[PDB]
Amino acid sequence: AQYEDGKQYTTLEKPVAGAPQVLEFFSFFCPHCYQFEEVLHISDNVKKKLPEGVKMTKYHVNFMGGDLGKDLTQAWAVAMALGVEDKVTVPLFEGVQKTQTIRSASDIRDVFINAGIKGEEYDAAWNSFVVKSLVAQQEKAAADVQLRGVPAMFVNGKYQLNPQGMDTSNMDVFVQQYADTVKYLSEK
Repeated sequence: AQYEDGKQYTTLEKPVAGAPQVLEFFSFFCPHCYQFEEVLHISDNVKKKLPEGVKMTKYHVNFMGGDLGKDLTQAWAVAMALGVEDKVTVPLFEGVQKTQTIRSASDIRDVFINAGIKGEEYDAAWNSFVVKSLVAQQEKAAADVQLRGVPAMFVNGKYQLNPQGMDTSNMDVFVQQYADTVKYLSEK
């Protein structure tokens, strides 16, 4: 057919109950993730094509970058709790991968400050139980799908995007194939 299991997507032999409708995993250490976000704008083009009523979720992962990797998962929980994802995503990606000026939890914090989040507000969030549970949620979602690489996207805890079964000659075409595939899977 046009969309084939094993080609543009795979099916989880072990489906995950109660999963978010569209769930994306990434790491700020992840070079393809930088491309996805900063160059391809995958998350955004997927949104543009999703049906009525389907929300997207994006989680950070621990398994890249060691200690700073875990700090970034906690900062992303802070970003989600404060709703400032669209203000820190670019400076966090460039800080880790472009300028390489993020080397510590303090440097991560600087990005939020520079983005206009008050220190007292950032510190309160960082240390909060609501952020701890949001860290736990990110960790659980990754564990539920046995996640060992990013970027990754899952639809309804049943399907996993398979971008390798796509052409990259033209960047624009790949992004839309990716987005169209997510829409197809959502409507399944």
